[PDB]
Amino acid sequence: GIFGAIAGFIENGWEGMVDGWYGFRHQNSEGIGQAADLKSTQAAIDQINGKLNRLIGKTNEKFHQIEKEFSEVEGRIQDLEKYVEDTKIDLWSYNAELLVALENQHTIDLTDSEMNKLFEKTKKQLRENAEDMGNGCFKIYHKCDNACIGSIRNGTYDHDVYRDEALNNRFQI
Amino acid sequence: GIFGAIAGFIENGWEGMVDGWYGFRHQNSEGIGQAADLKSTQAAIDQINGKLNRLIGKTNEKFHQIEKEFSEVEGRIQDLEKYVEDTKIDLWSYNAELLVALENQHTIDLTDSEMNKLFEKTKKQLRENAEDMGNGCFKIYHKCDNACIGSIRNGTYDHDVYRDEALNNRFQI
Amino acid sequence: GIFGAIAGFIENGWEGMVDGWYGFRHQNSEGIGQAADLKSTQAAIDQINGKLNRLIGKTNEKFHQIEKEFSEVEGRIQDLEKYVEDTKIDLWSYNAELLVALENQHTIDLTDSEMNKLFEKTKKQLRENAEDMGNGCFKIYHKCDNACIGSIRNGTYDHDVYRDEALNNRFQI
Amino acid sequence: PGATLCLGHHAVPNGTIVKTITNDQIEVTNATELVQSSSTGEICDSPHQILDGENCTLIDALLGDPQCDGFQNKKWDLFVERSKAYSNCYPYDVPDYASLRSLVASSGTLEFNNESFNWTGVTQNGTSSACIRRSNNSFFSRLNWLTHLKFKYPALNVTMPNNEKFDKLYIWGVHHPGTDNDQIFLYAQASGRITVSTKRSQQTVIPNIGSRPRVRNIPSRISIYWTIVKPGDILLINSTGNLIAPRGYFKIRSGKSSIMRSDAPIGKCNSECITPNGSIPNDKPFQNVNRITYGACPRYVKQNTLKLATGMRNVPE
Amino acid sequence: PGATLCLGHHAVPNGTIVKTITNDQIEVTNATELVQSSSTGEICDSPHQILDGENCTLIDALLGDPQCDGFQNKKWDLFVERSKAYSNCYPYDVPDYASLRSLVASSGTLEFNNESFNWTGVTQNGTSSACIRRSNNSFFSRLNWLTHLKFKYPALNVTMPNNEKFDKLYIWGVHHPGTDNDQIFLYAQASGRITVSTKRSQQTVIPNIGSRPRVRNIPSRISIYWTIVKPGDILLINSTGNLIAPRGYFKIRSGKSSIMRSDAPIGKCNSECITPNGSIPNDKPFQNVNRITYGACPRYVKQNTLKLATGMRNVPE
Amino acid sequence: PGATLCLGHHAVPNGTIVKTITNDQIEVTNATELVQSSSTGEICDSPHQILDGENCTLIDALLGDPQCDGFQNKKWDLFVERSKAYSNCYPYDVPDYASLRSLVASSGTLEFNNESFNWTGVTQNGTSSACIRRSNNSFFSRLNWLTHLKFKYPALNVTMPNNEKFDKLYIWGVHHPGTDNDQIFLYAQASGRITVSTKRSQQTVIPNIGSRPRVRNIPSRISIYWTIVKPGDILLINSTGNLIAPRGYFKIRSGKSSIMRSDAPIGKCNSECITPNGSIPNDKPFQNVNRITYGACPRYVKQNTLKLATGMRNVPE
Ligand SMILES: *[C@@H]1O[C@H](CO)[C@@H](O[C@@H]2O[C@H](CO)[C@@H](O[C@@H]3O[C@H](CO[C@H]4O[C@H](CO)[C@@H](O)[C@H](O)[C@@H]4O)[C@@H](O)[C@H](O[C@H]4O[C@H](CO)[C@@H](O)[C@H](O)[C@@H]4O)[C@@H]3O)[C@H](O)[C@H]2NC(C)=O)[C@H](O)[C@H]1NC(C)=O
Ligand SMILES: *[C@@H]1O[C@H](CO)[C@@H](O[C@@H]2O[C@H](CO)[C@@H](O[C@@H]3O[C@H](CO[C@H]4O[C@H](CO)[C@@H](O)[C@H](O)[C@@H]4O)[C@@H](O)[C@H](O[C@H]4O[C@H](CO)[C@@H](O)[C@H](O)[C@@H]4O)[C@@H]3O)[C@H](O)[C@H]2NC(C)=O)[C@H](O)[C@H]1NC(C)=O
Ligand SMILES: *[C@@H]1O[C@H](CO)[C@@H](O[C@@H]2O[C@H](CO)[C@@H](O[C@@H]3O[C@H](CO[C@H]4O[C@H](CO)[C@@H](O)[C@H](O)[C@@H]4O)[C@@H](O)[C@H](O[C@H]4O[C@H](CO)[C@@H](O)[C@H](O)[C@@H]4O)[C@@H]3O)[C@H](O)[C@H]2NC(C)=O)[C@H](O)[C@H]1NC(C)=O
Ligand SMILES: *[C@@H]1O[C@H](CO)[C@@H](O[C@@H]2O[C@H](CO)[C@@H](O)[C@H](O)[C@H]2NC(C)=O)[C@H](O)[C@H]1NC(C)=O
Ligand SMILES: *[C@@H]1O[C@H](CO)[C@@H](O[C@@H]2O[C@H](CO)[C@@H](O)[C@H](O)[C@H]2NC(C)=O)[C@H](O)[C@H]1NC(C)=O
Ligand SMILES: *[C@@H]1O[C@H](CO)[C@@H](O[C@@H]2O[C@H](CO)[C@@H](O)[C@H](O)[C@H]2NC(C)=O)[C@H](O)[C@H]1NC(C)=O
Ligand SMILES: *[C@@H]1O[C@H](CO)[C@@H](O[C@@H]2O[C@H](CO)[C@@H](O)[C@H](O)[C@H]2NC(C)=O)[C@H](O)[C@H]1NC(C)=O
Ligand SMILES: *[C@@H]1O[C@H](CO)[C@@H](O[C@@H]2O[C@H](CO)[C@@H](O)[C@H](O)[C@H]2NC(C)=O)[C@H](O)[C@H]1NC(C)=O
Ligand SMILES: *[C@@H]1O[C@H](CO)[C@@H](O[C@@H]2O[C@H](CO)[C@@H](O)[C@H](O)[C@H]2NC(C)=O)[C@H](O)[C@H]1NC(C)=O
Ligand SMILES: *[C@@H]1O[C@H](CO)[C@@H](O)[C@H](O)[C@H]1NC(C)=O
Ligand SMILES: *[C@@H]1O[C@H](CO)[C@@H](O)[C@H](O)[C@H]1NC(C)=O
Ligand SMILES: *[C@@H]1O[C@H](CO)[C@@H](O)[C@H](O)[C@H]1NC(C)=O
Ligand SMILES: *[C@@H]1O[C@H](CO)[C@@H](O)[C@H](O)[C@H]1NC(C)=O
Ligand SMILES: *[C@@H]1O[C@H](CO)[C@@H](O)[C@H](O)[C@H]1NC(C)=O
Ligand SMILES: *[C@@H]1O[C@H](CO)[C@@H](O)[C@H](O)[C@H]1NC(C)=O
Ligand SMILES: *[C@@H]1O[C@H](CO)[C@@H](O)[C@H](O)[C@H]1NC(C)=O
Ligand SMILES: *[C@@H]1O[C@H](CO)[C@@H](O)[C@H](O)[C@H]1NC(C)=O
Ligand SMILES: *[C@@H]1O[C@H](CO)[C@@H](O)[C@H](O)[C@H]1NC(C)=O
Ligand SMILES: *[C@@H]1O[C@H](CO)[C@@H](O)[C@H](O)[C@H]1NC(C)=O
Ligand SMILES: *[C@@H]1O[C@H](CO)[C@@H](O)[C@H](O)[C@H]1NC(C)=O
Ligand SMILES: *[C@@H]1O[C@H](CO)[C@@H](O)[C@H](O)[C@H]1NC(C)=O
Ligand SMILES: *[C@@H]1O[C@H](CO)[C@@H](O)[C@H](O)[C@H]1NC(C)=O
Ligand SMILES: *[C@@H]1O[C@H](CO)[C@@H](O)[C@H](O)[C@H]1NC(C)=O
Ligand SMILES: *[C@@H]1O[C@H](CO)[C@@H](O)[C@H](O)[C@H]1NC(C)=O
Repeated sequence: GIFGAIAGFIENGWEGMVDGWYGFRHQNSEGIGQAADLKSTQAAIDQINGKLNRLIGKTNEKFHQIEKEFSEVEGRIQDLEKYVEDTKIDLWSYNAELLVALENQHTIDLTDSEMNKLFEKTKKQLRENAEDMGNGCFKIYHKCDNACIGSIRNGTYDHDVYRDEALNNRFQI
Repeated sequence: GIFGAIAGFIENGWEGMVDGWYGFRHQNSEGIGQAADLKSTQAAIDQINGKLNRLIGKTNEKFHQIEKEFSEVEGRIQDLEKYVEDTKIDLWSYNAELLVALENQHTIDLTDSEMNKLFEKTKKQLRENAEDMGNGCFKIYHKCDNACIGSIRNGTYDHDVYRDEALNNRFQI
Repeated sequence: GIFGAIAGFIENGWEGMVDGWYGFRHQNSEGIGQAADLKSTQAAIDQINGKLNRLIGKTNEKFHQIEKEFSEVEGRIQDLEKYVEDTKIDLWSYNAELLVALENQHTIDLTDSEMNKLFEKTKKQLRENAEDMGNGCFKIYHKCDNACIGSIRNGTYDHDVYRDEALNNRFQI
Repeated sequence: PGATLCLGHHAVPNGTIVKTITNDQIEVTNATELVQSSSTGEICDSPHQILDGENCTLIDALLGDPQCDGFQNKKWDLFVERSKAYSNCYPYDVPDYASLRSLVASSGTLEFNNESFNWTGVTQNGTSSACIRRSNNSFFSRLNWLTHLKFKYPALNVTMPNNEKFDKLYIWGVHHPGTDNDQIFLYAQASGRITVSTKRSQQTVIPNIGSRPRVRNIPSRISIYWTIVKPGDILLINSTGNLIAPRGYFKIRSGKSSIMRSDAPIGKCNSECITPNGSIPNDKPFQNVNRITYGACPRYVKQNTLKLATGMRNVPE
Repeated sequence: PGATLCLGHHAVPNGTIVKTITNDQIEVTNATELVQSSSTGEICDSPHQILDGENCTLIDALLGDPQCDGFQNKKWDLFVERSKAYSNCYPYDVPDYASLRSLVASSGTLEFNNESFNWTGVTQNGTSSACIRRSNNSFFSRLNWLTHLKFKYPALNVTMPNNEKFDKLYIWGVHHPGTDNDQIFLYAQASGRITVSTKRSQQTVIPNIGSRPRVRNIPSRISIYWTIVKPGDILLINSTGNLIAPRGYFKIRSGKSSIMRSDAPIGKCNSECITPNGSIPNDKPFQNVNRITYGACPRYVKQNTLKLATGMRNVPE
Repeated sequence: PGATLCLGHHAVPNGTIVKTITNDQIEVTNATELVQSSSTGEICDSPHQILDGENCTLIDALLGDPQCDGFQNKKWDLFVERSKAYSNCYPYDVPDYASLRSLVASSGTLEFNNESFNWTGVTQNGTSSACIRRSNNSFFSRLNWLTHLKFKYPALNVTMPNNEKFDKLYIWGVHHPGTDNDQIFLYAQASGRITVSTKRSQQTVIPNIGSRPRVRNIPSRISIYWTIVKPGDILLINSTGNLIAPRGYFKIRSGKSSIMRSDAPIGKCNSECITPNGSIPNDKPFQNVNRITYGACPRYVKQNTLKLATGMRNVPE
């Protein structure tokens, strides 16, 4: 949320994108298409797997401890045994609550970040050949067939090839 | 601070904005005006109220515990009672300190974020009709009366209406 | 990482920049040069020193406590003394682990932020006289000698001086 | 000419300083306090059931010191013990005092049921000038001082079954006379042990004759013991002298009751959190009033203030 | 005409609600549970060495109650005590019971070594009808009930050196007869104290004659004591009657062993984490099954669910 | 032609690996260690007042073993007990030893004040060959072994008021002779109990005659007890034999004092944090040297290293 893309300027997610977490939809002379972006997808996944690696399968061994249930009333010593355990449980419960709240805030933010980073990268790549429509979409001011769209998605788009055409279309009356 | 708007490229706050947290000042042919932006204001407020809802009015009930003050010297058992309590208090004191430091860092950042998001939204909306002056202000290159400014604040500004006028003013010699 | 500059659109760091943490390299008619940016450098340093001030030289005094090693087998009381200490140590060990992980995530992010902020400031300053090449570099579309580059680094660059020249170079065929 | 449109944010003339991860002093537009640091100084009588001990400790109310007769059979959520409390009956001690005090405090009741013990062969209802009840010599209301009958004290072997569905708490004692004369005058024989038993427990105590420093002019002592008897078990008391006998049992319950030492006045008011300094509001998550608390209370911390930002960085004109 | 290129992200039709710092309910695309809240209900017999107490408490297996003979010299990682367990030998108590139970549990062995004590002048191997072993009157297997020989019980002053390289745990007892007749019948003299000593310790116990409520028709009692003897130290036993003597010593080890109260069945399965409700998986960091655990276990918390987001905010079409 | 202006950041050839929330290994330009893991191996004699016990335990210095005479009336912040320490006086034990050791350690003083006890009718200043002080038979300096005077030991009933404004700590003992002969030789009568009392407390102890395994050729024992007497209260000692009497009282203070077991040498140096391994620097927030600490110390953790990033991600050319 803090970057402003996911649940922000991107109006909604795409239920029909099932082969990645982030990607591109386009419309050009040859149709309307969708493609996943693998690098951004893997960047988010790697970070979340990093959190999982620090939480899952990491337990501590304990053996003989103190008693925690009692059949008889005893007074002072038992009051202390119970208080030590209640103290411990409340501290661990607090740690667990905070851990999940913080980690979840951070996951939502880092995933929003990866969306924003992909958007920014694409904006820069297009140079003077496109304009940002405000909703995560670019209007590209030149003929941009499937190979051209592919070149943008693959980082091989040469903006100089199309710049004269695009400037003429952008700055007409 | 981490987004760079509040205490960053926005030179200072506005003491005379009392009906919102974020907003717009303008100068045009009809004067100089100020208006609060309700959506950004409410977004920040909702997040802070979320933190408050998790901290205020949420106490734990405890009843019979251990003794924590002693009139007589006793040795081993009393040393343990005192150590358990001192241990507990130091852990909770640490939790409280960290909680406030982290939450405050985050509040400053999320409020900075909401300012940046409003700025970015406005920049995109204006398309080729304005330029960013670097200080949170846009120079708008067409006649933009009160209804026009209102249309920008309400998200109903049609950049195409003014684009020919604006491009002519921007790209003159 | 979360802002996308350091280890992102900036391909790598500069081992030959030893008088600051952030800065500028340029090429113009008079050569290729490097200069550190002191304000961004100090902003990052001040934040890290803030963390250090809250962790270094801040210990707690403790005096008489409980025994923590035992020469004889005793049963119930000793089981409780050992459990209290083991409990305490595990809680502090958890606090230490989390503290370092969170603080380090935040340091990497705040330093990335300071790089991004300097880049954004410079982009705005250049107005219509330059274009972002996508890799942290700007192509400046006018003659920009050493004093001119200096004016950009010092915040005294007047974009209006060069705008006619730059627009002519940018929007040619 | 055109127009200018500037984006901005508010500020205030009276900002507040908070701490963050990277700066110990940064001004924000507003903040709220997370540490409760004050009390009005009264313990509110609602919504917890408060029992003001006044001149009586809990143990004195248990045994039945004559200043504590108004406490009979009362219950509490919180028993409040005052620093002015003092004993004015036969001088006694309780081995493990802290544990008896704790278990009765936690049970939260002084509900007492008399039982008909068969004390054939001895004189019951011994009294003393060190325990005055309405100008008359008296004794602890819940204890039965047994002495010789016609210069005979036969061996007691007295039983009391628990055919109830709950546990019974028995309080009893051993009298330690100041001299050999006193031993003979009271019990008509040389001292010997007292054994109190059940199917699951046994306690034997030896009377020890001798002068202790006088307390309210008394050089003898009583030592207090207790025994819990489970359903279908049986109390057995075996004595040849020196027995301060039970008159019955206390009910023992479990629940939320406790005890607190405080000199704060009780007020007609409503507060969920009690400390020895008085009740405190419980809106805040933390407090630095007292580590001793009862009820729904903020957690005790060492800090006297912790300010949570509730607004943005304040950047004044 | 040109083209449009839109950047976006996935969503799912079945998102999950998580908590964050700023919102207690936000939908993400996926999450994982961090609190283990279920068990299958069996204690897995692997990989920890499990000893099912069946009808025997650990202390009954220690002393050698006749239903516990199959336990001799066995070891465990975890001794499991069942709520149905009951004693069927001479009625006894153990001052500090909890501590003896704890130290034997933690040692993790019932390894016992017989020693040749010099009991010249008394009758060994006393038995009772309250402790039947194969229809014959018997007694605790690890204890030696000494009585008069030809109406004489001479003063015992018996020594046993520890010339081993490890510590020895001795278990012994004092017999409290129900009557003066019984005292004379068994020991041929009036009762007197037992003193068990080493170079570093001394324990003296006084037999107390008297009826306790009958348990399996027995009004007498045995009280159990223990002594640890270090290398190069010496056990000395000094008695004139009422001694329930050791037959030897238990080895005392240190390690990872413990004891748990549970009625869960033991299963043929493999799980690292044991609770009284059964073994639980230990993939998750937290659990709300039981505060009592043994092995590599998640940490007990009060929450029954804590969902960790594993995907972005879910923003459906 | 124009110009190019590139924004960038530094890097180093020798980066350091740290842990984060999302990656257990990421290289940054610089880091600092937060866990102190070393000591020089000496306990610094400044700024805390250190008392090296040398051959003496605190309790031996208290009672006044002849090797501990140099300790009289000394104070400490930290008493250091050495593993080589041994006793060389009359063999003794202290029921609750750990508690007496703790309360004296915490008080931080051996300040002793002699008092004139009225021991009319007995011989004072008993000595033994098991406690040699300058080749002469001797005894604990702070204790007074009372024996018969002309084959008489009359009943002692001796009082000592506390008319001071502070509490007094009395240390005293009971002698357990090895035989009935020894009992008669020393006290001229059969053993009987010792009762030490105040207005608020009573302790009675029974001498138990018998051989214990010999320690430095002595089969008898002394058992050590203590009593605290408050202002306006009175110590009363009632004995007919076997009394190891106090010679006066120790002052009891409150403050920052403690005790530590260590074999580390004391050095001429200045360090605020003491562990049994030696003093450690206290710049870092955490340490993994020892859970046992005294003074302004980092907190003990299990980690041997925790690296805090102090620079950005390192992204080398
Ligand atoms: C700086 O930031 C803080 C925190 O965001 C703001 O403080 C909040 O201010 C609001 C508006 O005044 C408060 O809302 C009111 O709360 C009352 C409850 O008061 C007690 O109970 C809570 C917890 O149980 C305590 O935390 C609190 O300290 C009090 O002891 C309600 O009774 C109020 O009700 C009124 O309005 C409602 C509207 O529906 C009506 O129903 C009622 O008739 C009544 O008149 C109201 O809801 C809120 O409690 C404050 N929170 C805290 C934590 O203090 C500051 O306003 C802000 N300052 C500035 C200048 O912006
Ligand atoms: C929502 O988000 C979660 C968390 O990211 C995803 O859950 C993970 O899903 C993957 C893929 O199915 C799981 O990977 C598999 O793990 C198995 C281990 O299972 C147990 O052990 C772990 C810890 O020890 C427990 O946490 C877990 O609950 C199980 O009890 C492996 O056995 C699997 O191996 C299979 O694939 C490998 C490929 O090399 C082969 O070698 C094997 O032959 C075998 O067939 C596999 O590695 C992973 O465990 C899940 N993690 C958690 C924490 O649950 C969800 O997939 C995701 N949902 C959606 C819709 O995206
Ligand atoms: C990698 O990152 C770390 C942390 O930011 C840097 O370490 C700091 O380096 C500075 C500069 O050298 C150090 O500053 C010096 O501190 C001395 C105190 O030393 C001890 O005390 C502290 C705490 O009490 C301990 O943490 C520390 O380990 C030492 O045991 C001062 O005595 C120094 O004073 C000198 O300069 C001043 C200037 O006014 C003069 O007054 C004096 O005459 C004297 O010559 C100085 O202040 C700082 O202590 C370091 N901090 C830590 C935590 O280690 C690394 O420099 C950095 N590395 C790189 C390559 O950038
Ligand atoms: C043992 O000594 C105490 C204290 O000297 C004696 O108690 C005092 O007795 C006198 C005379 O009866 C009283 O007036 C005092 O009030 C008592 N003092 C205290 C402190 O209690 C006690 O009588 C002596 N015991 C015996 C058996 O003679
Ligand atoms: C609440 O009561 C406690 C009573 O102990 C106060 O804490 C004591 O404060 C005095 C100084 O005023 C110190 O000398 C003591 O060390 C404190 N006692 C303990 C046991 O820590 C406390 O100040 C009171 N708080 C309020 C808000 O009234
Ligand atoms: C003391 O009283 C108890 C209880 O009344 C006596 O024990 C009972 O004795 C009868 C007759 O022998 C038995 O049938 C009962 O089973 C016993 N009851 C219990 C509860 O144990 C005991 O015998 C008496 N003691 C003496 C020495 O006479
Ligand atoms: C595991 O066992 C414990 C057994 O105590 C269960 O906790 C008890 O649950 C009952 C209600 O079912 C409560 O009345 C008790 O207060 C609980 N006991 C204690 C001591 O807290 C627990 O529910 C079981 N958990 C599972 C998952 O089976
Ligand atoms: C009880 O037995 C012990 C141990 O056998 C006797 O103590 C030994 O006595 C001999 C002869 O005097 C000494 O040389 C040994 O050093 C003693 N051994 C130990 C281990 O102390 C003791 O004398 C016997 N007691 C009685 C009263 O006869
Ligand atoms: C400081 O002293 C302690 C002394 O106990 C050291 O910890 C022990 O280390 C040994 C191995 O060297 C282990 O076998 C023990 O289990 C440890 N003892 C305890 C009680 O945990 C410790 O290594 C020393 N540290 C330094 C830095 O010298
Ligand atoms: C872009 O990359 C994909 C990778 O699968 C490839 O199939 C495609 O042909 C590429 N297109 C262009 C235009 O480079
Ligand atoms: C913008 O919205 C406000 C809402 O109060 C309305 O009053 C105003 O007339 C609107 N102006 C335009 C130009 O849409
Ligand atoms: C920029 O600032 C530096 C500060 O050292 C100065 O030396 C330099 O001359 C300045 N250049 C210009 C062009 O302003
Ligand atoms: C500032 O002043 C206002 C009005 O007097 C007051 O309500 C508010 O709480 C004050 N804010 C701070 C942060 O002190
Ligand atoms: C409590 O005791 C004092 C003095 O001993 C007396 O004046 C007062 O009346 C007593 N109060 C009650 C309630 O019994
Ligand atoms: C003892 O006193 C009680 C309580 O007043 C009375 O009911 C009872 O009759 C008395 N019994 C004897 C035997 O004196
Ligand atoms: C217990 O009572 C019985 C039966 O009257 C008697 O024989 C015995 O002496 C009593 N025991 C004690 C210790 O008083
Ligand atoms: C959504 O449905 C799929 C397929 O049925 C399932 O595998 C997945 O776990 C579900 N996700 C959530 C978040 O419930
Ligand atoms: C345990 O005791 C019960 C009833 O006392 C008996 O039926 C069962 O056979 C015993 N089981 C074992 C394993 O000894
Ligand atoms: C006592 O019983 C044991 C164990 O069966 C036996 O070996 C021994 O010979 C018996 N000794 C005597 C003296 O009865
Ligand atoms: C201990 O044994 C010795 C030697 O036989 C004897 O004199 C003494 O009475 C015994 N002591 C006890 C307490 O039985
Ligand atoms: C890198 O090398 C320099 C110079 O040798 C040294 O001062 C610095 O501490 C080193 N940094 C790291 C991170 O190892
Ligand atoms: C301590 O004792 C040893 C051996 O018993 C002796 O050599 C040494 O001189 C003694 N040291 C002191 C300081 O008394
Ligand atoms: C006992 O010894 C002390 C200490 O040297 C001495 O002052 C005193 O006179 C002696 N008293 C008697 C009665 O022997
Ligand atoms: C206590 O001293 C008094 C008075 O001399 C005497 O009668 C009594 O026997 C003594 N008591 C003991 C237990 O020694």
